[PDB]
Amino acid sequence: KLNHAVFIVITPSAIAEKYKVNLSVARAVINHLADSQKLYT
Amino acid sequence: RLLEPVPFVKTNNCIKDVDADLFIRSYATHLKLHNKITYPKWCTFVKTGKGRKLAPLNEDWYFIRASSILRRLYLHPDIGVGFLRRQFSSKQRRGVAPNHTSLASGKILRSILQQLENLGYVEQNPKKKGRRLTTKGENAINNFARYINKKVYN
Amino acid sequence: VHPKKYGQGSRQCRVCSNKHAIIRKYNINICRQCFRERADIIGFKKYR
Amino acid sequence: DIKLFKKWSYEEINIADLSLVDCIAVSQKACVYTPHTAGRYQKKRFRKALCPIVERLVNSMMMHGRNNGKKLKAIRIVAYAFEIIHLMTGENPLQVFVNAVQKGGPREDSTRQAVDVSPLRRVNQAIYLICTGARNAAFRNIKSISECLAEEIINCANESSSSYAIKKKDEIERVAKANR
Amino acid sequence: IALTSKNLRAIEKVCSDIMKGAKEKNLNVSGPVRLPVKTLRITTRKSPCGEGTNTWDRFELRIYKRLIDLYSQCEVVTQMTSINIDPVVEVEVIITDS
Amino acid sequence: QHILRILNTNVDGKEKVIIALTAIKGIGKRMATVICKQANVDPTKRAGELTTEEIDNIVHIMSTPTQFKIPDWFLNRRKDLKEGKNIHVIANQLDSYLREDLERMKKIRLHRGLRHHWGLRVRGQHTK
Amino acid sequence: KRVQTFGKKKTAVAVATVTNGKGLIKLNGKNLDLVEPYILKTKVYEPLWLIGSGKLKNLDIRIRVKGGGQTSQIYAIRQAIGKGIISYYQKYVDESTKKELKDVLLRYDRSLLVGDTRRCEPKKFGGKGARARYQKSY
RNA sequence: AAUUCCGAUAACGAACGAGAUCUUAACCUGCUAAUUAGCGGCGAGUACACUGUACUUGCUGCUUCUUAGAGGAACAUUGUGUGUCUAACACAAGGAAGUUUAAGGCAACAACAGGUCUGUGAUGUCCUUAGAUGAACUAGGCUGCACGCGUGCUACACUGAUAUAUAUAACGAGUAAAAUAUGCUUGCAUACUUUUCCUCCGCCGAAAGGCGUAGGUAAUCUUUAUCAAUAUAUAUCGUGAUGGGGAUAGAUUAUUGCAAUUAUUAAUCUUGAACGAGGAAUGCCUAGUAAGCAUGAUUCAUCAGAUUGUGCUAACUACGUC
Repeated sequence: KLNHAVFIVITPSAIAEKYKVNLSVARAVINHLADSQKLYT
Repeated sequence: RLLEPVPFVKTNNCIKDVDADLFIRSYATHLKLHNKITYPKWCTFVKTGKGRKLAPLNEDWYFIRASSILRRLYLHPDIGVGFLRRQFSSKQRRGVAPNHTSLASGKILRSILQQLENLGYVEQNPKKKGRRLTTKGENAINNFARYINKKVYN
Repeated sequence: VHPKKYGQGSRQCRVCSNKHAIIRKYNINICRQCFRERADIIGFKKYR
Repeated sequence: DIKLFKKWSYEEINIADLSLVDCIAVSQKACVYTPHTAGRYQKKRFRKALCPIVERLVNSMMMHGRNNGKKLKAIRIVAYAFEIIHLMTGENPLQVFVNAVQKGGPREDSTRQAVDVSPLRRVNQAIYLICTGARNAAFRNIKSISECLAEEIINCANESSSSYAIKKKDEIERVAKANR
Repeated sequence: IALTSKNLRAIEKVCSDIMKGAKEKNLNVSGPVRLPVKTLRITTRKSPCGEGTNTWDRFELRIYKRLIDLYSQCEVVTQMTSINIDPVVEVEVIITDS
Repeated sequence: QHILRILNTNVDGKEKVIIALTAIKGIGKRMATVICKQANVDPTKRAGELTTEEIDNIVHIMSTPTQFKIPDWFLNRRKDLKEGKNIHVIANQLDSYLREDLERMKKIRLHRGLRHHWGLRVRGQHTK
Repeated sequence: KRVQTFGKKKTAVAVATVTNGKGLIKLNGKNLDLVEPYILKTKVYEPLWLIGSGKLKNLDIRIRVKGGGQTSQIYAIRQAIGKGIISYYQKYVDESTKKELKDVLLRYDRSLLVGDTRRCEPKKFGGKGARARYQKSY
């Protein structure tokens, strides 16, 4: 069951693991951090 | 990503010398920006084809459809509406019944083709049976293709 | 009488007058059992 | 000279149980830039040895129900899995794979009195165990397959109970030891 | 002339005979044009009735078409062809000025 | 914020707005999507960022949607054979109308009504 | 001058035209990179990497691919480039050099030189598959 | 592989079957051939470079590739092991090909009271024949449903769904009724047109679909240097019976037909059931197969979840034992 939320390795799973976030929110964090699967920075 | 090292000599003289998607997205974006071709308003309430069985759900798609059609016209120089309907066909889950491919909606296609034709990009003729590409469009497509190739490459 | 010029009762085997099992491919109009009796002389030979 | 995906060197190995190096057979004529070589592998019994060990891993990984024949996605998953491996731990991925096969294979088993496991069979069983472990992990489980495959390869290479393959090998080896 | 048949060997015999016949008289033929073979295939259930295993046999009627375009007076080439054919070979007119 | 209850439950709030909108009626999704675009609540956001005014606008659009650009064919509950002509009638009213139609069928009598009253499917499943 | 040859894997056919030029390579009207799957891309670049970049710099290559699906086309292209390079050196360049080149290609793989001849086993009645059967039950 | 051979041997010699024959598919003849196939030759432009590349209209040596005729090619060839060292096998090499190259087709003797007179004007006898079991017309029904058993289809999601984009397939298959005018009176009767099959294409239609036209009796037009879907790439969800799942129902406008209600079929909106990988049991399968994904054809006035073909995507595991 979900218990992940809005607010407080660059894979979506790693971000979800570290900060306890849903994977769309994990993606949102990745996009913020940076500034299907593909080559990494 | 888009750039990779190459072991042969590229030409960069045509749409045939550049990948479909980058050319298509940029041309679609440019077309909307310029405002040459309309949305049109009724087009937001309908689907691309019956294999979708859902809203198109992506906003800027009409310009993309036009952009792909225009590219297809350079690729294949004489075609009509049926070719487009067949091109944009995909699979339809019929619920319990098996899948079949199902043709794209012909009004939206017919309208795009007509708007391009009005703007001098494409041309209905008897010498070559259907729609072909025509000269203002041919020059523009070729030139825009060069402009993109240089801009992307370095 | 009230025939129809379409559907199952409209047609029948050229040789035997059975209404069932008729080959209409290539417009043969023969039922398959009858077709097996004739299949060599018509030219529809077996091979593979 | 030649390199896997342009990324992994393949000029270095450890010697394993010696048998396994002969079987897995990473060498110049078995090297190729990418997985996907569909040459005749069912010519005779031994022929599986000549089939590249990476090629074998992709073929096994592609296997299961809905995912059958979708070989390019399976290849994509292994390429990403090696890239994940390279970042997550300090070694060359090609080496990590060699370590996983060297640890991973079960060496003894029972049909009626345990008997020794042949080395070609041991390699196949290890590859199967690694992929089956990845599959068991993957289903409904949120974490992506490339990462899940990567976790099995590193854990097997390490030797751990966070690998299915080592656990299964332990189970096989114990039952055989106990029976016999 | 255009030659259509369901006998390969008969068509072949006709082909050689008109080829020899023409070449005596120096006539212009454009060398035997073999058209793609068309087969009429019928896929037939065995047994007139259902019982026993479902067993099918696949029938093939293979038709041969061959083509020669020719510049000459019609009458001699058709007369040479028509007398030399076996009736299993169906002959159709084709003619050119070069 | 999050955890809203509208006409019916809509507790969606980490969830995307459009799917949250589906959770009433318009689970067919097209109706919900066109209403969302016409209302002009934006699909991008999560449902905990809905404005109350935007929700009211959605009710306004949903109410008789012929007057926007939403097509008559696209609209549900069309001819509804009577002297009048109708529109999609939403939620418990929609259920009430469906129930009403079944009640009318039982009085009217023909085979579909009779099968329905009996408890037997419309097209047949082939119960053999 | 020019030589023309082919490659054939499954129902694909890829014609290779090897002419005097500069190192320009097209696939129908379109440049060589534009074939899509990145993994199988490397397979078609593979003969260029085995032979270095100098040998193609004297020659322009044109390719026409018809028939077969995705995997089949890639192998047919790979095969056709092989057959093309070696055949051009036998008519025009030098037989010893060609033999050396052929040795390099053969030493890597025979699949490049001569296509795999596997093709379909026909469907046979009594089941959807080629050999597979309907489920029997008692 | 084989009462296949060898070998032994009161039998020696045979014959049918089997192999063999035949049809495909597999490779080579720079020989045989060019149409409704390609390839160049060459004029001409449109586009870009830069001392060719891309793209369209007109004329016209080459045959590698498209097609299809004839003919070649493997016999276990050579080498190495095992084998009465006999028939032969095993391995390696060579080779387009090495399990008689892969697949089919064909089907001995003797049977079964197996199946079929609901395929037949093949057919015995027995029944029936104007209140017919003949011919024929109208409805109803074969599909109904406390419930039991088969074969398939569709699922149970993230190696996924949803939405855009890109790539790309093979076998094929295609021609006594319709409509306009006149006489009688929209009814009836007659003439004339050119009507039923594939639909390109142009217009109109959300979609279904429509209208207008054009070529095709077909390597020529539908249509094929491209008609599929799994491909793959980029986005959107983010594991939650969830946006999975599409059963079920409700409302529509179309389309075929004399007739669509027991919803023929079609689309459109809405409606959102079981189902968390399946007990006991039991099926199929060894290489371009299995699986997955499609699609052509057969029936067809209309109706594929069927059958039969055909491809694409290309695994696992041996390679044996009773």
